[PDB]
Amino acid sequence: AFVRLTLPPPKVVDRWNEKRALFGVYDNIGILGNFEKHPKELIKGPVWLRGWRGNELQRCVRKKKFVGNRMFIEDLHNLNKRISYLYKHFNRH
Amino acid sequence: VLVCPPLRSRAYTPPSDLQSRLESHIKEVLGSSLPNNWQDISLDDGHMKFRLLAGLADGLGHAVPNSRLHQMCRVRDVLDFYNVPVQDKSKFDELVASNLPPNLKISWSY
Amino acid sequence: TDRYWRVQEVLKHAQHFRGRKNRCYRLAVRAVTRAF
Amino acid sequence: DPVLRKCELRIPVHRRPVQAWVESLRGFEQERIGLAELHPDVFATAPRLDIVHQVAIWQRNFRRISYANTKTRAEVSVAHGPRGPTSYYYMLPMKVRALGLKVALTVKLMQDDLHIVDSLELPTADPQYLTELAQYRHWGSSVLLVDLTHEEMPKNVVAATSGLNSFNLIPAVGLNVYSMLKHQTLVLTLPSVAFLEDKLLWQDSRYTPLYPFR
Amino acid sequence: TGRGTSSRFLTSVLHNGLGRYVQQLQRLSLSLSRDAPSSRGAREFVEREVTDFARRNPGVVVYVNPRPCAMPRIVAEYLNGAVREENVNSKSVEEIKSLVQKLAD
Amino acid sequence: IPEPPKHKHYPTPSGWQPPRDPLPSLPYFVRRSRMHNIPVYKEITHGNRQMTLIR
Amino acid sequence: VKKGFRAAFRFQKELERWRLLRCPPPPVRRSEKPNWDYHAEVQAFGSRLQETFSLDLLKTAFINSCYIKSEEAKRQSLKDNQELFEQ
RNA sequence: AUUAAACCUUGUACCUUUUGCAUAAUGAACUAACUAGAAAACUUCUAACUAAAAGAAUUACAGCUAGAAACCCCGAAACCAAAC
Repeated sequence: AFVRLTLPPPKVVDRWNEKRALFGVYDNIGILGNFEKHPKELIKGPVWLRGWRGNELQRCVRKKKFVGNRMFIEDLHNLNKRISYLYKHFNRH
Repeated sequence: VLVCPPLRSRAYTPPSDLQSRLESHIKEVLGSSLPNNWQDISLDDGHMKFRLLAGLADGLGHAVPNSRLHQMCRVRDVLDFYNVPVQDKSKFDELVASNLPPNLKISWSY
Repeated sequence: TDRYWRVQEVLKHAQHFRGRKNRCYRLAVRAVTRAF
Repeated sequence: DPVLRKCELRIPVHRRPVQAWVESLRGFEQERIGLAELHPDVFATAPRLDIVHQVAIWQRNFRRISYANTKTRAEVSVAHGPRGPTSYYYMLPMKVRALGLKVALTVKLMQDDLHIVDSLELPTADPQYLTELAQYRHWGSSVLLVDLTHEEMPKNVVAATSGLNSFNLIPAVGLNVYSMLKHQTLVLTLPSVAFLEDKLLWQDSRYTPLYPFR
Repeated sequence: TGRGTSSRFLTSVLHNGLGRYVQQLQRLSLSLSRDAPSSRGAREFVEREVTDFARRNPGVVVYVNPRPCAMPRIVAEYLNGAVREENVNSKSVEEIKSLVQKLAD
Repeated sequence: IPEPPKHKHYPTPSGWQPPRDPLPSLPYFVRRSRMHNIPVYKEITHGNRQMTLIR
Repeated sequence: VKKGFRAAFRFQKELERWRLLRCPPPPVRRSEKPNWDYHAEVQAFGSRLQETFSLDLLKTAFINSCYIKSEEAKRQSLKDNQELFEQ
């Protein structure tokens, strides 16, 4: 193979930006907040995996239940076929 | 809107007459006149400790670390704590002022 | 990302070889080991 | 007049109290104004940095979500490529997290990176004053300011800390290991220390819960 | 390898030991970083053993240049013009001392 | 957990006795558990090794 | 395009090595080159030979007529080695 | 090795496969890119707390909680549904 004949421009990154500076803040909400709010409640992301984790089949199955009615017909059929392969692999091999 | 006063060095050297300054400060604290067993006087009293430590720190120039603060139960520890020197000179700084030989070159680019 | 330099390691020992051996890594590597 | 503080909870007889210099931010030279006592079970715990290391990993990783996805050979109109959104969330026991917080507090105090203060109130709201004061007291380049509650934190301190990237202002409930490690020195108000001690000392007789404490 | 590599005959620089032995090594250059784990061993070497070597061998010019550096490095120059470069990255004081002695010999 | 109540006569009928007062001045101090019990636990590991642990 | 700056930096060194081999640089005196101290070298030179030299006399011996002309030309914009040479 | 490129001396291409053997047998014009190991039921190890442990649903006469620790790729003849 062949390699670049030009050097990329230098880049400078600020490690004390608010996001990096305040990363992890309020992670002790439960212990310092009387456990009224569990840290799992602070998770933002796909609905079916907020505060929950599982294997690929479990994640796919949970995804289908959460948004199955709101998913596209084509996507739902594809998800059903994909689930079949995942189920057989984990539960028979 | 407040102007910060100049920073001071953290290097403290024990006074040659350390005992004289310490006893004078102890007399200064409250009329003690250095009663016998002075080294064993307990510092548990908050008011007595604050005046004694604060007065000693200003004159002597050494301050009790927060880590070592609770250890300062008795005057003897305070006397021992003050007698140990503290130097701010870096290893390179000491090397520079060490009669560098002609064949040895040091350049600090930092 | 150092695969080129790995080939150079074989090539530098194979620079003095003759024929396609000196320019083919498949053959150059074999020749280098045989020489050693 | 020295400000004298004693631990509200019963300190063990066999354990001597931990002590540190009480400070105030009102003036540049107000480095020491009082002497305070700190619970040995909180401020004299063993320095178990693996727990701190585990907590830091947990902090970085429980929020970790990867959204990478690729089409495999069957989905082509990659044999082992990223497959949709993936999360790494996991939970440490509250006992361990509280212990990790306890361990972190001791390290900062022993390393002279923790500064106990009566209050955060500042004479001026200028961010310059806070930076200069940190230099005046030889604080680290990064200083963390903690107050008892977010709602009551003084306005003057907010302006100074808000404009400073390396000086971050957090409430008592917002304390976390990552911020303490990232910040060279820690500044804690006296009420916050009691607030932290109460929750940390609550771990005593940790009834295994069959339902939320509330 | 012998066919593909150069060779020489036994020889002396200028019959160095006939009248009096002269050390070939003439100059040493050291680069250090104030804040670098790699150069810590070299930094410790400077505190303790560099002076002893300098006193033992004052006929070698030693240059110590602490500077922002990714990897500490030592350069040895000889009278005949030979120059040898050795990286000091993450090496202990004991290892450094042994290497320098070999360079001098 | 409630603290143990002061008893007129020790040992308690079950046999519990609070730590002796004054405490020993040895360099090492062994504190009681949160349950005011001696921190000694019998343990067996690997199915064949009996153990006892002081914490 | 392959990503990464180390690979780009590595190739730049690779190009430099090829260029140096093709076109070796012209020789230059060690005095112009870095890490040269005339006073230190002379002291080391005398010690290296295990012989005693008068620093002033040795420098004059090193001093040459051609060197003075260059310095004089710069000066326009000192003892030669002839006396020592004869002895 | 050598003063010397060739001469003198030594030496039955490589992978896979047969068996720990090929003068068997497969596969390779060469260059660049692309091209195949994935799961925690139990155990050991690493720690927290302990007759209790887990932030509800779990186990216990030293247990309990947490972490780490695992098992590929390509390739048929076929078979069926719905269009054309």
